[PDB]
Amino acid sequence: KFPRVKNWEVGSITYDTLSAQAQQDGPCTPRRCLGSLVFPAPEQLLSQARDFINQYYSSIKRSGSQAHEQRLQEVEAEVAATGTYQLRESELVFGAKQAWRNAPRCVGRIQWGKLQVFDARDCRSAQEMFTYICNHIKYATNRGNLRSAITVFPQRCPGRGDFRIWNSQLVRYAGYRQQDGSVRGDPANVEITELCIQHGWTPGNGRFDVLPLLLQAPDEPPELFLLPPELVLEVPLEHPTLEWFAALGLRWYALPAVSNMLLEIGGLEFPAAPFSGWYMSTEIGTRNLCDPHRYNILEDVAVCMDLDTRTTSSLWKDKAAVEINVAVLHSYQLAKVTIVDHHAATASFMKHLENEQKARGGCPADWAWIVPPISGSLTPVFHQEMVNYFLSPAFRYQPDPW
Amino acid sequence: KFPRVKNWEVGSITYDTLSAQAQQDGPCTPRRCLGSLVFPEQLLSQARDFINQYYSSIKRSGSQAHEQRLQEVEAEVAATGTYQLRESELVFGAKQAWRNAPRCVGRIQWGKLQVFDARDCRSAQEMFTYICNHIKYATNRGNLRSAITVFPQRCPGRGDFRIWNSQLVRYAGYRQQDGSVRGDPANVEITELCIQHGWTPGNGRFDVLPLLLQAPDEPPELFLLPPELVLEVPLEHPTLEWFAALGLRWYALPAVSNMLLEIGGLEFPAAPFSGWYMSTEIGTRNLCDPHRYNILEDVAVCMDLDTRTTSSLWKDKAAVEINVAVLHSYQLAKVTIVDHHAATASFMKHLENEQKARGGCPADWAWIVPPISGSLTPVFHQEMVNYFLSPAFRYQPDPW
Ligand code: HEM
Ligand code: HEM
Ligand SMILES: Cc1cc(N)nc(COc2cc(CCN3CC(F)C3)cc(F)c2F)c1
Ligand SMILES: Cc1cc(N)nc(COc2cc(CCN3CC(F)C3)cc(F)c2F)c1
Ligand SMILES: C[C@H](O)[C@H](O)[C@H]1CNc2nc(N)[nH]c(=O)c2N1
Ligand SMILES: C[C@H](O)[C@H](O)[C@H]1CNc2nc(N)[nH]c(=O)c2N1
Ligand SMILES: [Ca+2]
Ligand SMILES: [Cl-]
Ligand SMILES: [Cl-]
Ligand SMILES: [Gd]
Ligand SMILES: [Gd]
Ligand SMILES: [Zn+2]
Repeated sequence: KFPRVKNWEVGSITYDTLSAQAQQDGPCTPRRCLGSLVFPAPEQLLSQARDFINQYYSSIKRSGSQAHEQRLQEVEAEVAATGTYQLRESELVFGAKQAWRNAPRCVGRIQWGKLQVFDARDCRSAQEMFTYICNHIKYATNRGNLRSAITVFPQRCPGRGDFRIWNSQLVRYAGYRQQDGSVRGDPANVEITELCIQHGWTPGNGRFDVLPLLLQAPDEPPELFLLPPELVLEVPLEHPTLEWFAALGLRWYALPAVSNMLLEIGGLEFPAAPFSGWYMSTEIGTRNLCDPHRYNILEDVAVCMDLDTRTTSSLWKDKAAVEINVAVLHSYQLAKVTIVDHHAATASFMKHLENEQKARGGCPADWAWIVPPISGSLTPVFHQEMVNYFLSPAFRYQPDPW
Repeated sequence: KFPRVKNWEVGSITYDTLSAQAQQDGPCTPRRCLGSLVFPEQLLSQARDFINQYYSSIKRSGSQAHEQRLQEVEAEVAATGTYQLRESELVFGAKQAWRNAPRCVGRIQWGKLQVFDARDCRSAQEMFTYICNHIKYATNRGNLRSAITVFPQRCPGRGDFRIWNSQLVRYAGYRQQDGSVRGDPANVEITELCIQHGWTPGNGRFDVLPLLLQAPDEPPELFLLPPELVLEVPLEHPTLEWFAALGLRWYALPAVSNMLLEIGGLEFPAAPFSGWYMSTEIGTRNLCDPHRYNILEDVAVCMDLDTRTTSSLWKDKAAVEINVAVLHSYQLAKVTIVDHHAATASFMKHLENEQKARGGCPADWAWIVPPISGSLTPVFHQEMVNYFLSPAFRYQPDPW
């Protein structure tokens, strides 16, 4: 039998048949589980390519057609003579959508079919590259009505270096390593901040300075491009009832755009392929503003709320953190920037799981990452047993280029 | 072979060298991770291994008292088919089985645990007497103390001592003719058993169930608990005066009565254990889970929150005040209670000690991180390795 999974809220029990098709292997063994750890050539090429082509031809219900036979023989031959192959434009669209769908740690996959694929595979420099990214940012932001998107730059090929985006996200706030060891700004970004300065960017001093982009064309040092201020939509944070909250001077950007993962499709690998959607409020509120190693505003909010911060059995931390999440959602709703709260996010996810069971008989999900970072057992995915495993196509972490 | 484990808030790295000695096999493979799932003569070799453990524990291994005990158990099994634990070994295996429990966040307490030897027990009324001493001793007027009572081990050819109740204190769950349930829905199966085995049903949301105790090769027997023995806490809020009127209450003693204990290849199908509650077990899981008392929307109504839009975070605002009411009510009543913040920071200190005592600590992240305010507690940011050491507590098939 396959793994029996159970919902503890309804009582229902499914079986994950899909997990059996897992090709690449993960970090657990029968002797110890490592599911909480953040970071765990022609014939392999041909078998990876073959499986993808079959997936494409399954999707459009043309399995076994003449075109399916022919595209396999086609791909077999280009690999035999070039050692590589090229994806058709429609295969590349299907692949990116499958990579999102396959991402165990994404709670937003109900959207996986509504994804706008920008082909940039004939990009030829860091300048053309920056251009493709401003077009992405412009399209996905859409003056606050967010639309998911991905720009696919050229594939890894033997002989040439990769395109790389050095920033982890397109929009990120500077993190200034202050002289006494602290940080003014986002501490997650002190490394990329240091690298930007060294490469010629003149920094500022705010807690919310937008970083410039370091873009790396093949075999070439990274280049510095500044984003146009009017392309970076930002939301000033205020509270529906706590009027002093606005004086804190808090801002966050509209667009979450992950720029440093690698997209892998039918064995081909795309080092640079920024994708974006919209935020879940708890990523801004709890994670980005309350993590102790992030902006870490939680105690200061609480004191202004006049909460007894001297004993945890008042649950001041939880009262303050709830209020920072109210402010985030209310400020996005105000500025008319798309955003979703962790209750709708996770209940749409439960709608994704049920479809995936019908569609594929399984859905790779990382429980520790799908459960939101506040109010876990309040949401429905808490009581949902989940099976984690690796499908291709896929987004993958990759080394920092430097 | 030595799993690197990181703390992301701090940036500290340690390696778990203890996972190499993992006795049994978990549910996971290189192909698929199943951590999230809730339920995932060679006797001589388990018993040999536990004894080296024990004598190493007390700084006198391979020595004189070691080899005596070895050829002791050997002859015991060769003459019987099982063997008998020394009292001190029983005490030590009791604490180890708690200390090895990967899902327990309270393991900072594993040193202080009162073991009650009841392996000289026969008859359900004898069971019932051992049990009420436990309850009395562990309640201790509200200053809770940790304890386990060990009933006679499994042995070949013979029946078994089973407590049919999942916990020693459990509220009744009456399936209604409208479909739903009055009381604790978790307990619909045990409550029907109590009626089927003689008990006269109450009809309240907090009717304490009787005890169905089973002695080898006889049916189980009803055993009602003296009401002065089951310390309960009426729930009220420090500032919301209506809250008291909701009539909520919970019990003082978390006491688990359905797990099996395993020591040196020996298995004890009855061995109940008890400590004190973490607040989020009461406030968030038992009162707020959709399939338990499910009180969130009622508390929210009373606070005049907006319940037709998820983004007002009414579920969160309600849950917090419910948890605040739990903490206030236990403190007011001088019953031991611990909040998830204090608990989780103590569990860090347990991880950090155990890193020096044994070089690691089996921990199940999904069950260590509390069900409210996850990322606000420091265990959220701690990578964890889950494996199975022995001795241990285990789940076991229901007796019927
Ligand atoms: C449209 C709305 C979307 C929402 C609400 C959403 C939500 C989320 C959240 C909350 C996470 C966990 C993030 C963290 O805490 O680090 C995540 C992870 C992830 N998302 Fe989504 N996402 C969306 C769109 C997308 C798109 C469009 C893609 C790719 C085309 C994508 C791919 C991924 C991947 C690969 C991860 C895993 C990264 C990691 O392990 O940190 N997501 N998503
Ligand atoms: C004294 C303070 C204690 C605290 C604060 C505490 C807290 C907790 C919590 C919150 C859990 C997770 C709830 C769950 O399992 O769903 C748990 C599980 C557990 N604890 Fe503790 N506990 C304490 C004492 C004990 C004692 C005295 C023992 C045994 C002698 C023990 C052994 C276990 C076991 C075996 C489990 C879960 C088994 C499983 O689900 O696989 N704990 N505890
Ligand atoms: C498209 C999209 C929409 C949305 N709402 N959120 C995301 C965040 O995804 C990622 C988020 C992070 C940040 C790392 N994490 C640890 C910290 F706590 C956040 C890395 C990464 F590699 C991701 F992919 C993406
Ligand atoms: C001694 C002690 C103290 C304390 N504070 N909590 C406990 C929890 O005991 C257990 C509780 C449960 C219940 C299952 N889960 C669903 C609900 F969410 C808890 C299972 C289990 F296997 C346990 F072991 C024990
Ligand atoms: C150590 C731990 O696994 C790590 O902090 C994880 C836990 N789960 C998470 N889940 C999400 N969605 N995002 C995260 O950053 C994390 N962090
Ligand atoms: C499906 C999932 O494994 C299940 O809800 C788990 C999650 N974490 C938990 N954590 C604790 N402490 N108790 C639980 O019952 C659970 N349940
Ligand atoms: Ca061609
Ligand atoms: Cl982010
Ligand atoms: Cl409980
Ligand atoms: Gd106000
Ligand atoms: Gd009122
Ligand atoms: Zn695992």
